[PDB]
Amino acid sequence: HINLKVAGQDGSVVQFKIKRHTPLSKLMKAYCERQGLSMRQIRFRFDGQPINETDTPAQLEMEDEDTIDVF
Amino acid sequence: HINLKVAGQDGSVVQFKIKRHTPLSKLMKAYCERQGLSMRQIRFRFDGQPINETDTPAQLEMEDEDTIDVF
Amino acid sequence: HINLKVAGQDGSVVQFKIKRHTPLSKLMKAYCERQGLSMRQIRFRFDGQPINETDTPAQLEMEDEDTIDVF
Amino acid sequence: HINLKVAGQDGSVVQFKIKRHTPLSKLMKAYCERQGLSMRQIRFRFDGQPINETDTPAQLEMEDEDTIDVF
Repeated sequence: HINLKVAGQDGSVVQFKIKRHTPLSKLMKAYCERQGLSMRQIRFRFDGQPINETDTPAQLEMEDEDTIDVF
Repeated sequence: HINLKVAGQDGSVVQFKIKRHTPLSKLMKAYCERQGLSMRQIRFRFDGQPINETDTPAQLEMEDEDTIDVF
Repeated sequence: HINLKVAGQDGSVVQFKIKRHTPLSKLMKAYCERQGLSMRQIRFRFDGQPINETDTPAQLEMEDEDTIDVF
Repeated sequence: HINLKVAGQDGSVVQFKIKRHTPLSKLMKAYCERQGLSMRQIRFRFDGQPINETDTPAQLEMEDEDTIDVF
């Protein structure tokens, strides 16, 4: 796995573990579930790019300890 | 203290601090409390071994930044 | 940003990111929000000192990976 | 004080002065009062984030001549 941080605009940083070729939708759904949030209300970006349902960390060239931003 | 990660099957990683000779039941109860989960519904393992109420990190030979798995 | 840990007496460690000259009240309010807790019920300390509304990490001489204690 | 602009979707830009640790609710109420508008009908955002009653310009990392958006 690689470790990723999910950072909210409030400064919250939540941690996930994901394999490099696993879709990030696994993480996004988990984050929504754990944070009591809805995919209706939030969106995720990496390095300014929206993350789509089938994007994987490897396709987005993410590395251990990288941060995904939530808006 | 040593720092331990508690990893869910959804990829969530939550962090705890615990002293080496303190029972891990301290951590398990805290995790359930913070995650809104019940000891009825989940169980914790380290390196494939179930964690019992009085097991300590030292008895289970845990080290800083080790991961406990939740199922 | 610098990364700060917020540690509860139950051993929970939650992570925040904050800029050095931004008031820590940003973090305290976020922690309360994310943890479902109230500023009525809890207080935050760093190195034994209460944290006030306008105190910044730089004024309190905090560094990356320092811990704020909640009581 | 810092100077802030409040921009409507019609392109109107109205100016306020506020101290960095004063809640922005001071400004929001003033804007509603001066513009003949109601907090029922409008909401304020900064950099895509909703502004809450006790948020201060310092907590939201606002600077002189920044713009708050009204919707």
